[PDB]
Amino acid sequence: SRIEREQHHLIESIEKSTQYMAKRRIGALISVARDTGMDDYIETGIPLNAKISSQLLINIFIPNTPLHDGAVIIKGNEIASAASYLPLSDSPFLSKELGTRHRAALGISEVTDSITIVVSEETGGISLTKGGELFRDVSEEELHKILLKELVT
Ligand code: NA
Repeated sequence: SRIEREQHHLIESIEKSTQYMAKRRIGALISVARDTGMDDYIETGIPLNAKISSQLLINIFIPNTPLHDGAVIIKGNEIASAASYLPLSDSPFLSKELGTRHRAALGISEVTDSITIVVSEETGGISLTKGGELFRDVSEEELHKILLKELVT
């Protein structure tokens, strides 16, 4: 039950935090590492190695705070780092309305098998990137279905 409880708790933490930040137009960028190691990007951020919670994710992305300027990276059972760097995609197909967070989430999805969640600070929509593809402005049910299928083993 250990592995499943942690993965479900991760999904619930992402859902609750993203809902909180989308309601307040708080920009967020959360990348969940999988098979492809993301240690190179983890080292670019502030190390946390913290237990996963929605409360911590919310506190990290509060605007104009030391931990918010960058991406959160989740590795296994922990929030590995915050304010981490993610590479900007070169793709000209990404819409110009989308900001730097979507391009960074797209960029990391092109070079890793990670699942990255984006909360737009301009629109409040939640977006997903995976394998160089973008799911823009997903609903609560769509986000729940995608996270369950991808993050639960
Ligand atoms: Na486009």
